Amino acid sequence: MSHSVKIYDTCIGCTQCVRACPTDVLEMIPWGGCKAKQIASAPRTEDCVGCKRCESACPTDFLSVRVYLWHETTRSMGLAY
Amino acid sequence: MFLISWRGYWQELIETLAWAHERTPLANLIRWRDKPVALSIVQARLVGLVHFSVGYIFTYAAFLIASTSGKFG
Amino acid sequence: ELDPNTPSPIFAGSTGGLLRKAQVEEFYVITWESPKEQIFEMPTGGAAIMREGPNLLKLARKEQCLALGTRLRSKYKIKYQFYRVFPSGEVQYLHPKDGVYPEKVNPGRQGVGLNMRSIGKNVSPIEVKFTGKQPYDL
Amino acid sequence: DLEDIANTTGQWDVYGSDAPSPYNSLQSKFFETFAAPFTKRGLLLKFLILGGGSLLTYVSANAPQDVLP
Amino acid sequence: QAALYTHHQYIAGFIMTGAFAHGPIFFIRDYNPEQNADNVLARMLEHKEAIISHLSWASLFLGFHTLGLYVHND
Amino acid sequence: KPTYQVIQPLNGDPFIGGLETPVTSSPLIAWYLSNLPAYRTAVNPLLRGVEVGLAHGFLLVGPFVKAGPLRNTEYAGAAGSLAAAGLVVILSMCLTMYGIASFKEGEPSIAPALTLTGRKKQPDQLQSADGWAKFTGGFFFGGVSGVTWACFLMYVLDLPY
Amino acid sequence: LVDRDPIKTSFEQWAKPGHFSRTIAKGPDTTTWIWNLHADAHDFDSHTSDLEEISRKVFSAHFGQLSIIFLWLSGMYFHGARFSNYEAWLNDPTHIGPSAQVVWPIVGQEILNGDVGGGFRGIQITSGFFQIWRASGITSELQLYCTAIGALVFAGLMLFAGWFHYHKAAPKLAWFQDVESMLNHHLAGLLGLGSLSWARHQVHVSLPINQFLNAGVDPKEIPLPHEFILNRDLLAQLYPSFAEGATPFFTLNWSKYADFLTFRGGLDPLTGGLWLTDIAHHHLAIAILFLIAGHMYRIKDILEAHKGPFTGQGHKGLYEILTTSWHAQLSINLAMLGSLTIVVAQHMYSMPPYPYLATDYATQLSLFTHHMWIGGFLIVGAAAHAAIFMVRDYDPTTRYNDLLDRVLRHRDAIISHLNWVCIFLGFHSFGLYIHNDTMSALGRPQDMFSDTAIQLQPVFAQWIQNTHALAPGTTAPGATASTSLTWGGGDLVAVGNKVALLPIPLGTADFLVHHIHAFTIHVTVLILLKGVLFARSSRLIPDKANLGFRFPCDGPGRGGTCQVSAWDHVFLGLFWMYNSISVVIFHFSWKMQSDVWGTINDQGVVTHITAGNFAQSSITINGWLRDFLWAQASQVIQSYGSSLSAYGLFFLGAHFVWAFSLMFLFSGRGYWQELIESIVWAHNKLKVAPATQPRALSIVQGRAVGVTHYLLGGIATTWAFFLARIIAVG
Amino acid sequence: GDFLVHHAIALGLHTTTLILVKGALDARGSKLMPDKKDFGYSFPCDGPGRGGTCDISAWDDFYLAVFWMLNTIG
Ligand code: CLA
Ligand code: CLA
Ligand code: CLA
Ligand SMILES: CC(=CC=C/C(C)=C/C=C/C=C(C)/C=C/C=C(C)/C=C/C1=C(C)CCCC1(C)C)/C=C/C1=C(C)CCCC1(C)C
Ligand SMILES: CC(=CC=C/C(C)=C/C=C/C=C(C)\C=C\C=C(C)\C=C\C1=C(C)CCCC1(C)C)/C=C/C1=C(C)CCCC1(C)C
Ligand code: SF4
Ligand code: SF4
Ligand code: SF4
Repeated sequence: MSHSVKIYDTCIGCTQCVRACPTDVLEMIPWGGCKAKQIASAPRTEDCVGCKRCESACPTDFLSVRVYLWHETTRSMGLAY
Repeated sequence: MFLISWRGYWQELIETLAWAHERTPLANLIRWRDKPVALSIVQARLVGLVHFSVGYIFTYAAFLIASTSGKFG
Repeated sequence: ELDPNTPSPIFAGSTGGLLRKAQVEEFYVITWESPKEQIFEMPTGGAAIMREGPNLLKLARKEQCLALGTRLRSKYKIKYQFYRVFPSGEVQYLHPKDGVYPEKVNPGRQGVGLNMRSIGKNVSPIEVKFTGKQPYDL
Repeated sequence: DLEDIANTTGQWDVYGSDAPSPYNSLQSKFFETFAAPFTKRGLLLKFLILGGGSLLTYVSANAPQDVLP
Repeated sequence: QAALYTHHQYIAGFIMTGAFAHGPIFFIRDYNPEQNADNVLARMLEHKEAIISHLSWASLFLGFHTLGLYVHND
Repeated sequence: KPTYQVIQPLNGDPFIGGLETPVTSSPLIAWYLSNLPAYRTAVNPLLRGVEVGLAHGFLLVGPFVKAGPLRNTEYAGAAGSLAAAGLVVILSMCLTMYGIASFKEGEPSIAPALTLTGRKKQPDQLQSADGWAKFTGGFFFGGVSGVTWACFLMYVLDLPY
Repeated sequence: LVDRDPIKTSFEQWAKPGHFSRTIAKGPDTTTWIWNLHADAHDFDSHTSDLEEISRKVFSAHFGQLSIIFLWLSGMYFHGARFSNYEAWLNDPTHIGPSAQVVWPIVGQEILNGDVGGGFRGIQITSGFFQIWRASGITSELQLYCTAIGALVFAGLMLFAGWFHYHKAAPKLAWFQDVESMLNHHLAGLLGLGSLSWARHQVHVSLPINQFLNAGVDPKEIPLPHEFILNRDLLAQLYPSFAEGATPFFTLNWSKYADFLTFRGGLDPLTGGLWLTDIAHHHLAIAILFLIAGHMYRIKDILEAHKGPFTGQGHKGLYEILTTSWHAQLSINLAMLGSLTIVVAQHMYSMPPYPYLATDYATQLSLFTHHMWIGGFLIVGAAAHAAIFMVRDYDPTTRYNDLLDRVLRHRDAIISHLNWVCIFLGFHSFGLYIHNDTMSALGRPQDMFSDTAIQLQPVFAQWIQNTHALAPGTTAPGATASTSLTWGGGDLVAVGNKVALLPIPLGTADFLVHHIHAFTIHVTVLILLKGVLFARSSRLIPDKANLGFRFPCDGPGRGGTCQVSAWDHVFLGLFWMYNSISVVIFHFSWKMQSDVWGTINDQGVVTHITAGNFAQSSITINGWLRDFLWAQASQVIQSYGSSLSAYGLFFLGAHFVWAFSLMFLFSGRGYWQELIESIVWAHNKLKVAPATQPRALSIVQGRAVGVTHYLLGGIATTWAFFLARIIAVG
Repeated sequence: GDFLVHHAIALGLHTTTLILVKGALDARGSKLMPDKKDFGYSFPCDGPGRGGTCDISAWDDFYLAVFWMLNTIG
């Protein structure tokens, strides 16, 4: 929000867990203690489109994201062209 | 359509169908001011409906009348 | 173009990539290394070859030009590299910045993950009515 | 080498983007302002959409003795 | 008399829905679990899984039992 | 000389589409189209206006004088103008309020010639509103008018058929 | 898997949860995998990453079709035998109205069983045995009762060839992965040696045993069970024992003959099923070719050859992988097999090949729409399976820069055109009709599009029809009539019960249906074409070959990102074709009865099932339920309490089942979840649910249970609508 | 004749409302979508995976509702 879908979980470990999703997610930002110690929910999200490929894999244990962003550029949908 | 169509298929051939103009003479430069797209993923659940409905409600409309009027009853 | 002909990523024709909206706005382009002359797969449907130069193909939009990876790393190579071209220069230094390979640690940059309160009992709906004085612009 | 014909006239070649017709018939400024009022276009169109379109429809619908629907 | 019972049957049905549809918006934009609880609008939420079931049990019954009687009859 | 030009996808780089085949860029065609607003903007849009207005003008006659709503007319105001001196008018401001997607507000006058043009970045726009006027103004006097040496021309006709 | 692989157990795998991708069906319980298992049961991305077997399965689990087609047919020959009516009907055709099936009078049943001919209670037929069966250079009920077990013979055996594959330790690669000969064989001697062999048992025996049937008798007052050997003495009536000729060639004299054949064209007065005196010659004249033809050849060579400038460099090399595909060499086939079935559906009705058809109306249109839905249900397929290619089949990308890599090169292109094609059609191809309504309901005919208002004038004629029935005066030899009696020029006299075929006139109301077909055939194909083409990659998703050719929809983003894929292009392309065929049918019978079918009496004053109501009145698309749907169908909704009744009595269900599809077609998915739990809750209180985690339908399963229903609904609806307006007047 | 339609107008507002009751009785969320909120109503769609998730906004049940209000009221 403008890209606000929560995939968070609690492990935020990313080995045999989740990577998939065009650019958007440059994480591994180890918070001071969370097991395989890499955490949070995103990096700078003003770049790419609206997947839920975002979970599909590696837990969000609650929801999982999808489209919810509304304010929606174009670069933010393939088609501005 | 709206109802068994689902934005994906529509948008994509509009991706090919907006390679026309841009690539065809006597219809170049000629700019849209709104970027050709396919209907939102809630919007068309509505529109098929708000469409399903008039048809439907405009059919009994004309059905009953068109036969309670003649009759015989 | 030709009088300047500086190419790298072989192709021939195609009604696929780049068209009007990559001048009038933004540009997007990927670059890479490679060993010896190899035939690839391509975004936009087609398919060609490699060898070198910069190995610098230009690409319509950046979801398009990382898929060299989603297969173009099932075909050897550390190094592949896409930036952002404008119609004039910079800010948005795309695969530039710091480190690379989304899954390491130098800094933390953005992200956060929480909103105000965390995933916990937001059976609590939408709170205040949106009013210019209580920290809900984030 | 006979069929090496030194490209029987090179051409130059590439004609051009250069220059394969002069231009547009001299008929022009034989309309100079002739028909202006879209050549006085300096604020108009609102005028021609009451006017023109009240006389493609005023008399255009009315008629003195039907020849009906 | 017969294109006038119905523009009042359409609508009327057409309402009801919208009725039922702004009382599933209260629960999201407005509503306030900490401010309503033990409280009988809650409990209505809380003891909800039954509510749709002892509803769905009506339909499924009201389903095949109307439809035995009408094919059988055909 | 070659297999077909120095063999090329586009002017040059093959990462733009166009797939320059014939029907695209054969000197056979690309010259049948550039006294007009194909590659280069001759004089201003001013004059092109009426060869455009007019040519497209005396069309739309037998379309709506031989396929007219109750057709083959015995009314001296048809086999020509009749109404259709409506289309040109319903569309001679179908245009003007598209030249409101052009503003860019100037007055240079460069329909006279200087140094072998290019108009350079001539692509994209680079035709302001005070251009698109003198064209869609050429349009009206090309549409309405181009409708009458249709009409005015008696009609000797064949076919057919 | 893992289990015992080895070498170390005959002991078969009955017991231990799962199999089919690898954090498989997991220990942990669920339901989805029970539609999994049946769906995709046949598939190949699992079983093994290695060709080999698969062709070793498909050549077996193939087999069990033939065997089946073979258990089937038996119960049809048996059926078309001792549940008789065939004996009865044949001495007595023009008269009967055939049966094979009959109930048993349990519960309500019997109404379904209603006097059909040679004196018995039963349910009719629109499946023209009793008419292949004319054949029987023999006749006899117990006889078909041999042809019948002759059937079960081929089966058990042509079904133990399927034991005698996969399960037996199998052939391999070379065997098919040398293709070199295959069609060499197939077309030469079977294609040939059948048509050939069929010749020999198509004048020998059949011709004579209906040469003197087309008159009277009661069988066995004709055609013994052996009689037709060496005895070349009854072959005496139907030409020479060659008299003085020896193995054709020329030093032959005809002062008065020219062997059987003596080419016909037209229609027996007394049995207008087209002449048989021909039917030998044409099958003979086939086989030869096949006989000569199946004698190529060995492959590339011929395709590794003709290229050009813009043409197909890759033409040359058009697939090593056409010995390494299937999914490819199936999809090609379906387009042909399929497209080569509904070409039947014409040459049939405008050229009957069996004795008593046309007169038999309903027993060859059933046909012309059954055959019609395969020459379509097999074509969308013929696309699906190409999509299945286009996505996956090969190992890597070894296939390169060719005819395809070409076509794709353009792709936002071949489908860029085709599109506008359709909206040009549609506007010229349907709103065309809508004019009429809007202006005939406005009402000013002066200006409709009538076969008479918009300029066309009491003739259609001058085109090519009129240079077909009239061509027996070219290089043409001749033979009274034409080729297909339905052509412009000459002749009338066809049949002495009811009618058969005659000219079939055109212009408009033939002009424009013929065009709706265009636009219908076209936009069908758009969606399959662009569907299979954009199979794997795109500028809505390029990371888009990453699972399979199905996948639900990529994800809420990009705007829509739902339908895409190509399971689904082969989901909305069925959706059309159901029309494509469903309106072509609608066409034929409304013609074929509005004109043609109808009837002679004195001065043969013709009396169609309908005095051409078509005329001015299909042109209105209401006329299409004024004159059709509301006109005919009055036999469906009158049909209660009768004998056929099972149609009207279907026509409500299946005219229900369709109106159940929409629920499967039109709805979400975490919906029936969100619902399936409320349920699951009430379940747990009594202690009655959890085990086998009950789950809603697999996004695309859901679409699977659309579509399939929408068709078996929307279709048998007319299958009923029909048989109910040809049985009984017509 | 009336002891059926009269049970089939009864199978309408019941079914129509198991869906509206339901539609409503969690625009809030549930197991498949737990935290279904801050926007509740028309968020139509969600990503594939979890079980496969769709017309599971309280709007799209409203959306879905309006077919039976168009089948009772008929
Ligand atoms: C009698 C009144 C009543 C009132 C006072 C409101 C008031 C409101 N409704 Mg609402 N609603 C009602 C009845 C009412 N509703 C009923 C009966 C239904 C269904 C039975 C709904 C279903 C509904 C939905 C889904 C939503 C609202 C929403 C809203 C809010 C925004 C309105 C909006 O989105 O319109 C803007 C609409 C337009 C400007 C026009 C587009 C509407 C389309 C669908 C046309 C509909 C059919 C049309 C007549 C056919 C075309 C005509 C043809 C002859 C050409 C507002 C609070 C929104 C909301 O805020 O919820 C979160 C939204 O979600 N309503
Ligand atoms: C005519 C229609 C068709 C049928 C048969 C149904 C039936 C049903 N719908 Mg439904 N629906 C439809 C079209 C249909 N819908 C359409 C077009 C839409 C909108 C696009 C919807 C939107 C909708 C919603 C929102 C809901 C339903 C629900 C239901 C169920 C409600 C319970 C009930 O009525 O009794 C039960 C069912 C029947 C009387 C139908 C017959 C089912 C049995 C008798 C099958 C026959 C068995 C047969 C002998 C074996 C054949 C199978 C095979 C072995 C050959 C019911 C299964 C609701 C529900 O889930 O209830 C819990 C609710 O979710 N529908
Ligand atoms: C030569 C042809 C033929 C063959 C051998 C195949 C073979 C195959 N197809 Mg295929 N296909 C064909 C023609 C053929 N197809 C045609 C004509 C079409 C167009 C419709 C398709 C459309 C198609 C699709 C979309 C898919 C396949 C897939 C497949 C593969 C999956 C097989 C499977 O599990 O069975 C599937 C059959 C069932 C699970 C049985 C269910 C049948 C139901 C729907 C009943 C039909 C209605 C009927 C009236 C019901 C019986 C009566 C009842 C009322 C009592 C397999 C390799 C699938 C794949 O993923 O590739 C690997 C993919 O799903 N095919
Ligand atoms: C073994 C044999 C044979 C044969 C023959 C044959 C081998 C024949 C066959 C034929 C085939 C056919 C004739 C086919 C048929 C088919 C059909 C009939 C089908 C039909 C159909 C269709 C149309 C499609 C689908 C469906 C159906 C199936 C119905 C023989 C051999 C031999 C030898 C060595 C020795 C000496 C003698 C001889 C003789 C020389
Ligand atoms: C209600 C019902 C039924 C209904 C039904 C209906 C209401 C409908 C149905 C339908 C079905 C179907 C329909 C199937 C089928 C089929 C067929 C056999 C087909 C065939 C065909 C072909 C071949 C192809 C196409 C065409 C046609 C379709 C013809 C039932 C109910 C019930 C109950 C009470 C409880 C218990 C169970 C039961 C007893 C069950
Ligand atoms: S839950 Fe997802 S991405 Fe989140 S922390 Fe784990 S894998 Fe990282
Ligand atoms: S889930 Fe969202 S952020 Fe993540 S990749 Fe997809 S679109 Fe990007
Ligand atoms: S599945 Fe549902 S959600 Fe997913 S994409 Fe399709 S529609 Fe959207």
